[PDB]
Amino acid sequence: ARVTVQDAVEKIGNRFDLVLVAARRARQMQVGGKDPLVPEENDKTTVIALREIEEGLINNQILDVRERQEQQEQEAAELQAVT
Amino acid sequence: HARSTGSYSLVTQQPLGGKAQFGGQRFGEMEVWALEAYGAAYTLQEMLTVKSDDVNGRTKMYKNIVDGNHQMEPGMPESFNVLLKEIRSLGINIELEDE
Amino acid sequence: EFDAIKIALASPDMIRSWSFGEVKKPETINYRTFKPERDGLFCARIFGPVKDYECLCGKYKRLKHRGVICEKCGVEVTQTKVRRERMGHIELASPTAHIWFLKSLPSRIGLLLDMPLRDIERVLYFESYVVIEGGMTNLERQQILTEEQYLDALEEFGDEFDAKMGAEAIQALLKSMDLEQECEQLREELNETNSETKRKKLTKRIKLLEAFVQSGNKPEWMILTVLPVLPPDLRPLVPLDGGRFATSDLNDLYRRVINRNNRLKRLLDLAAPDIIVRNEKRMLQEAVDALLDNGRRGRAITGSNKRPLKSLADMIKGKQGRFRQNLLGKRVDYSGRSVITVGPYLRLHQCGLPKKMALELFKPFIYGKLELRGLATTIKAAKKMVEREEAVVWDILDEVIREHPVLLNRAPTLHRLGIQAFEPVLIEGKAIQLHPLVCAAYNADFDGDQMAVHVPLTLEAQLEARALMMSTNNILSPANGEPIIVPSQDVVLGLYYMTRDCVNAKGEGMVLTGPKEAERLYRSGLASLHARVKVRITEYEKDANGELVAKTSLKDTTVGRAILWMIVPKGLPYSIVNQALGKKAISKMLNTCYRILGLKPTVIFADQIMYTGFAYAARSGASVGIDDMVIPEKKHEIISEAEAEVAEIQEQFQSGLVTAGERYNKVIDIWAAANDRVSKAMMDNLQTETVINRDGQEEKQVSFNSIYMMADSGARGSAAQIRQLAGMRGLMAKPDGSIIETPITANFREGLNVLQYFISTHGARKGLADTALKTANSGYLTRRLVDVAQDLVVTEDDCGTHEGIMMTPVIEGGDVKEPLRDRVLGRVTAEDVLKPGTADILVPRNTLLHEQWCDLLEENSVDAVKVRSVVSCDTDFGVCAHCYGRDLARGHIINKGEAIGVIAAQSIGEPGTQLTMSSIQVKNKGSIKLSNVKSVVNSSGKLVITSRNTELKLIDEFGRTKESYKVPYGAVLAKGDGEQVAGGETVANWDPHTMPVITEVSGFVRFTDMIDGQTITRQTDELTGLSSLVVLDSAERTAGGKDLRPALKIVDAQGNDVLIPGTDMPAQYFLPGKAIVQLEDGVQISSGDTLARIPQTGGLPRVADLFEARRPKEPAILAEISGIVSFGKETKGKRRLVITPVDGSDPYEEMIPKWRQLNVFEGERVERGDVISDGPEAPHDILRLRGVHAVTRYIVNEVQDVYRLQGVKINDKHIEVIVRQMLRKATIVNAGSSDFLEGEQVEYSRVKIANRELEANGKVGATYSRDLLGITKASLATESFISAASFQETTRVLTEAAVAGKRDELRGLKENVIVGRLIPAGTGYAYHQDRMRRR
RNA sequence: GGCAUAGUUG
DNA sequence: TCTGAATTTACGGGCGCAACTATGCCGGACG
DNA sequence: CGTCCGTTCGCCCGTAAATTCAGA
Ligand SMILES: [Mg+2]
Ligand SMILES: [Zn+2]
Ligand SMILES: [Zn+2]
Repeated sequence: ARVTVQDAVEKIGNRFDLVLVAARRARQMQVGGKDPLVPEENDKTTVIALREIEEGLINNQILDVRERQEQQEQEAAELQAVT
Repeated sequence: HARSTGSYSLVTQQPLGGKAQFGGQRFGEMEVWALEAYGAAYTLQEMLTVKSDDVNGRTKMYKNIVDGNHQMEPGMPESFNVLLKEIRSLGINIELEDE
Repeated sequence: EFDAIKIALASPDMIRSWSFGEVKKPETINYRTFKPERDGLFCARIFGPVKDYECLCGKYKRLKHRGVICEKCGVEVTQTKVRRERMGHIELASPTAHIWFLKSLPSRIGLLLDMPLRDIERVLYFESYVVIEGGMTNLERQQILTEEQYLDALEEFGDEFDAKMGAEAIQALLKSMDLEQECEQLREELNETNSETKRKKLTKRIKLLEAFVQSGNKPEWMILTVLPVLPPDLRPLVPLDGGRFATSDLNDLYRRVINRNNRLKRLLDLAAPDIIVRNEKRMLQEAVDALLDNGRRGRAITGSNKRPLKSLADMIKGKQGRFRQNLLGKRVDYSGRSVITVGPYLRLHQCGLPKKMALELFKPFIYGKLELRGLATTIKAAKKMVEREEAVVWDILDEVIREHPVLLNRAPTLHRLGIQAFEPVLIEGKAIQLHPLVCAAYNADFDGDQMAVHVPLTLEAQLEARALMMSTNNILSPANGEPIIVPSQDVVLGLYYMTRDCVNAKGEGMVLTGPKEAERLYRSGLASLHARVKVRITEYEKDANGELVAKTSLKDTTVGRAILWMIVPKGLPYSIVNQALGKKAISKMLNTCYRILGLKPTVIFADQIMYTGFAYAARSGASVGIDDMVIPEKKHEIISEAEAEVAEIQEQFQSGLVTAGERYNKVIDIWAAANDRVSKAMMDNLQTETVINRDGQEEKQVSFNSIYMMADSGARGSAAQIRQLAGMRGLMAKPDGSIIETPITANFREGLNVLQYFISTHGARKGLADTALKTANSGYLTRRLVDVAQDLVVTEDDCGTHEGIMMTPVIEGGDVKEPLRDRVLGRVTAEDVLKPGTADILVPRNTLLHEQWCDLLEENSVDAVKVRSVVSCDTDFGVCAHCYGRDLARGHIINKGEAIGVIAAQSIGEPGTQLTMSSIQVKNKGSIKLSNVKSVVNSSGKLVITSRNTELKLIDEFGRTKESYKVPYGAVLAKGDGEQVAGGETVANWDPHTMPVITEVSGFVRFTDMIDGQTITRQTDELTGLSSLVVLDSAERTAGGKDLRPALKIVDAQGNDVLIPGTDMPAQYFLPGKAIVQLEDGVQISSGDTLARIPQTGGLPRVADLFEARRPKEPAILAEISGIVSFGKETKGKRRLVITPVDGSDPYEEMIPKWRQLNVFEGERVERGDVISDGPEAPHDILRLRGVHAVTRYIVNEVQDVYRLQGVKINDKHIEVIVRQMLRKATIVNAGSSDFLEGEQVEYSRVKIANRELEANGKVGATYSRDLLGITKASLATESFISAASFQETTRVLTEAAVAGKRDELRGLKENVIVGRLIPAGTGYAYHQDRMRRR
């Protein structure tokens, strides 16, 4: 569970970009295809995303890097699936 | 009193008022100011578009919540279209110019 | 979808373009069958199908015919949403004037033809004529006529000539006008004229004409020929119980217009007489004017038992229009409301939500989980399972509540802490359980309050509730730095009773090995809670590099203080709980915990404080009795003495020794003194009520009285209330406001008789009515503050400027009202703070002043710090983060995006309800310093000040200015400049009732340019023995010597004039009228001695006027330019004062009324912005003469005086940003190389960017002139017309925007709310930046 | 289900 | 006797938020 | 019953228009 998000705020020092990054990660985990990077403790996707933010293994840059790597993998796999 | 979804008014597709009518709480003007004082731009947007008077937006939001996906299509409130029609019903041509 | 909104006039071709069919019949429904008429208001061929994908006659009823049009009736079978958006039109038989452009004040048509509104109203409503095609006759064009004049013109000029009537005449005038030629003629008249009112009228007409030509509008479109009709789903008929219908007030005003139009059309076909058709046209005009804006013309038509019906304007304007009722604030789904209760067991981040409310609010989530777990394939089964409330839906509800916040909101959301996000805890009840600590933030007691719950649906909403709106994130108030979760009343009583001591208790003086042994002793009954013992305290100090360093000692404390020390976290010193711990002590304890340890330890500490305070307040059993309100034994004798004194004063009055007024004042003062003595006696008797000893001598101690403890701890009550509980409640005031001679000598422990209770009812009714009528004023003020400053958002990170305000402690004249530490706390410095020793940079230039910097400034005795302000920021469209400073909600700098305009407006307006509706005595030992002074010594050795605005400052030994005083012109100083003297004796002495004429040179007195009889007046005194020569004004003397002003000359023993020291002009003083001169002709004088004697707000409304920038009824006049001063013509209506500079524009002059008391003589060289008269200073003059920093300092000080008088702590950032929003426009004075007009008022940001980009090139920018507008005038004169329309005066704003063809980029916060997109402030700032970058 | 009126709650 | 400034006067704007209960009604008058 | 067409009486303020000074 979560009580305060001060650690997440100090790791992403804007208090507004934290909300957007956590929403992006939680939407990646909720639809989601992806799986949590932290041991889930019967927490919902937003809380898991914030707990990942606390550990410093997720931020905006890491999410963008992973998204572009996944886009490159999708481009490659479709390339060899057709031609 | 409490309400998830119920009836909506005719002129503006916003939830009814009161509890004798299964109505919704009025997130008034000062509550909008209070959300603006925070950084809650998405909470306010879902408050005044999806949860109040975006007919397609609210139907899609209900379907998404039942599907387990918490995400909203913003849309445009119907009361703004009503205001546009009422101002256009005077001798005043008001329009939303192209992007 | 779109990026801007365009508004303009609606051409009849455009109106026909909107329409999908003309409305011809004034019939809505058949009232027998519910089918719509053929071509009535509620139609089907015009507006669309009644039901989805079905024809009106029923020939087509399926989706296979999607798009076809029936032939029997002609209804395009499609959705009914088109019936919600299809518009129609009415073809008026006669042209009709649009009332909005006729009666807008100013009238657009009226000043488009420069014709007075009365004449155009006469011509429009068929009672006068106006001429078109005057030709070579005896008639002009705009000349109005009547029946007799028209008959004379027709019998005399029956040739080519056309005097028309009604709106046809006005339309002909509008169409037969060339806009460009009128612009040229008006411009040349404006350039070739000399009048001021003519220039104003001409420039208004030119502005209107140029705005008309600039846009695509045409003047003739202001006269309606095609009238649109609203879609029938926006003005519906709701069938009620019975065959009748609900009569909407829009189908009644369309019915009348259609009736009159059809009647006129059928009367024009049969060629009815002229009078009949004129009357019909007038009736049609009035019907249309009532439809568009009912009641603006007058005689508002009513339909249902004398009730003025709502027209289109009434539906788009007002408190119940579309902006303030359905767009700015809406009704929302997933919302509930219930009575709140306490639930003390809750943690600060959670609230108790009833099971049934949670089940009803989270129904879609429960449906989703039931379908996910396979318990209901369809949604109907899930709905049935939930409405039966089976045993499995509760587990689903419990697992969807898990970490889903809910927004709790109380009804008057005064500030942003009025809505907070909590985690639900399912409660077997029907009432919400609200955490006790958040009650102060909500201003919520539990006497029957109700709160509303809202469910954040989407993931972004949930994360905003958790990361922004959580109750554990809102520790500090956003209005100041103080915490907002301070324990209120029971926690402070428990902590006060626990942390206390008595002279002798159980286990006094025993030695304890730690707090655990203290708790084990108290809980077992072996020691009292408050017993003085020595304990071993191991406190941790983190003065190292973030490392906790242990320190163990033997503290002499009490058992309760150790038990509380078991709660305090590791980083705090033990001295924080070694006191009595009232309310302020707990507040500062939480503040220090937040400042040292952070957020999470502070939240845990607050929860633990609340728990232990409730526990030990219950353990105390602190009750209230009838014997706890101890009545002093000396009250009776004090009242007897006061009654004897009033009896003796009555005896002294009835004998004629004193008058009525002084007797009243004496009685009031002696009763006040008696009341003060009674209050002092009762307070002493309650403070030392306990005298306890059993081991020797009696010892005084602070009383354990219940009432006294509840008052002293700060829990509840105060000195005034406890005073009425025991002592006399004192003087009462009549409803007229005057104090009553006889007070209420009875408290509430004793019984008030009938008269005293009746007077108290006077007082209480006045207060209740004032509160009721003051809440509305506070709400209006805060709404105006929000509207003026809502688009102001922190956009940049550092504007990179070196301008700021010089913050100094504010001194009223005595002790310092506010120190410098709280005025520069958390604000970025502007310059380098040089050390008070010698030119050493103490702190860097752009460092945020947190507590460490503030305290090290305090220890170095820094008195003036130049700091960066919002008003002095060079950021276009916003404010940089460094000019604002600390967030005041967190301890860091303000984030890029955070909306500070709304926060400022809420912070200023929230405490609105709390607000109501000779000699210098130096007190401290320090130096004496005079500033803005030019003094001179007399023969007696006493200095006299020859300056005007000299400030006398008592300085301490450290250099800090401790005391401030104002020295009038001609005050006697027994001391010198810069010489340290003793505090306690008066240093400056003068007489306020007499203005001196003190000299600057010595010699003999000569009254030159004086003739006895008319220039002066003789007074032969009989009670003194000395004569008098008094110089009078121009209106009181004789008509003999009023054209020459007498002068006073100081000469030598020979007669030659003495020159002014410094200049070549002899020292002559122009003596004004009404001067009491004791001296005669030929009297020896010296330097520094008098020559003659020259004789002589609110609370919340004061703040409202300061923010609205009202010019006071007695404005203090200032000086526009420097130089010498003189007088002019002898009262040309009033007295003319001419200020001639040394080398500037000599012909500057002003007209001053002669009745007001002037201040400057003819022998003072002043600068710009110096006082010439006295009284309140108009803020516009301060802005235009001293600058922007002067006016912002004035406004912030003048509002902070009110807020400090009423005990309100508001930071100055909010007032500074409101002031910044006040001065946002500017008037051009020099056109320069830009495209602006000569003296048109443009926004400051636009002229700033224009001349900034011009400065980059080889041209020269345009010089501007800043303006100060009130909050409502500034919020109505905004470049975005939607904000102004949603604010006051929707009709006028919309009329102006339509006529000028204004375009709104919706770049603020209110526009995006109305449109329904992301606010460009919080999480939406990134989205708006992304859409700007990817435009 | 819209307005008005009257009363009430904080 | 004309003409501009200042004064006075008439008039249109505004006057807190949220919530609950009840009745009356939507029009009074010819075939 | 079925149908069917016409009440002045508060407080405050800003602003434009009417009125009155005050000349040359
Ligand atoms: Mg209450
Ligand atoms: Zn058909
Ligand atoms: Zn700045």
